[PDB]
Amino acid sequence: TLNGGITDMLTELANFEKNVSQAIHKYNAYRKAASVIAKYPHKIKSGAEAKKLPGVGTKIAEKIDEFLATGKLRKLEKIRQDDTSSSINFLTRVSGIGPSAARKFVDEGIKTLEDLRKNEDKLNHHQRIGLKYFGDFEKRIPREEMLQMQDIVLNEVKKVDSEYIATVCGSFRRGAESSGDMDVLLTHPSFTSESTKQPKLLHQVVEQLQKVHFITDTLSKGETKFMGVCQLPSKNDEKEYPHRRIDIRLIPKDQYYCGVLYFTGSDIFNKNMRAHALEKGFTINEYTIRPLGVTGVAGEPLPVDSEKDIFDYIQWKYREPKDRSE
DNA sequence: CCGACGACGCATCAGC
DNA sequence: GCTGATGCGGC
DNA sequence: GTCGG
Ligand SMILES: [Cl-]
Ligand SMILES: [Cl-]
Ligand SMILES: [Cl-]
Ligand SMILES: [Mg+2]
Ligand SMILES: [Mg+2]
Ligand code: NA
Ligand code: NA
Ligand code: NA
Repeated sequence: TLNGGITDMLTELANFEKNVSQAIHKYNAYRKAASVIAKYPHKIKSGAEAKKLPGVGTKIAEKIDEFLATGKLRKLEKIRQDDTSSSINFLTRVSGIGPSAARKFVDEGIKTLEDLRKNEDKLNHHQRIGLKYFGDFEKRIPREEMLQMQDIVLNEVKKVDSEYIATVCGSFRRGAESSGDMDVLLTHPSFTSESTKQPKLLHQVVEQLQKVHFITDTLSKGETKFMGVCQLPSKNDEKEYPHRRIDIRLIPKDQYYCGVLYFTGSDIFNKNMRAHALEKGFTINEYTIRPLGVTGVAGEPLPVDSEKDIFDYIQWKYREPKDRSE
């Protein structure tokens, strides 16, 4: 955290642009600059030094100079004092409330946590669950609890069908000492890119986890993606664990490596790697890597038998998951 | 200067 | 009911 | 907001 003041300032600017300005490219620009600075191994002494990094331009260089001279950014100081901006930013912290819903609520006079509770009827299902667990979802998950959660999910999946394979991805797979949520990649031999030989493959797993009272709520659920809420069991007389967000993604079994690359992230790492793929003439999603033709149209999927195969196609040296936390 | 900026699943809505 | 656009979320 | 061409 050599440059934690700068990266915090850039992250706050990113959030302002996404949530208030609804300027998604500015949001991504600030996040990229924050990420490149976060891994820079020197204490930054000037904006000129920072501008040498890719994704830091003139405007962020000037802001870094102001921050270094004064410890503050007047632009952020004024945003912080604006009631409407501060309220919009706050409401987007609820899962299911984005920039559009947050501005609409603020325009209707709903701008605090009590305001939301009072106006529960104006919320959709996802937003209602996000409000119910607002406090819990703000908490990080210690890796020791992530290991307990992994044990439950893998064993309950095994009880449904021994041929499922469940892999915990996200920051957990990158080795993080704490996680914001639990990301589970799921495969089953009956679901490939060639055919689906069993229905309800994801449903059966979700239902088993609900039956043992691990999954407590559902935010959204389809044939291949579940987004919901779970909770570790606690012992007699012990305070309950916080409720936690859980995502489960069923991926065709023959596309596991593209899937686990996607679901390991980080999100900024994925954006950087997919952008590099484009520059190299490929496109990467969670299923395939495909070459681009002269017209720019994606061709047929290329053979992939490891995460490293994907790095090799785009001429990147392999990066272990722990070195992908951008 | 200017186009491009990763890719996509699920919920919700408009329009038919 | 469907299709397509949009919001929000995931990494 | 940044950048490659
Ligand atoms: Cl500040
Ligand atoms: Cl694959
Ligand atoms: Cl595909
Ligand atoms: Mg996660
Ligand atoms: Mg995340
Ligand atoms: Na730069
Ligand atoms: Na939100
Ligand atoms: Na997640």
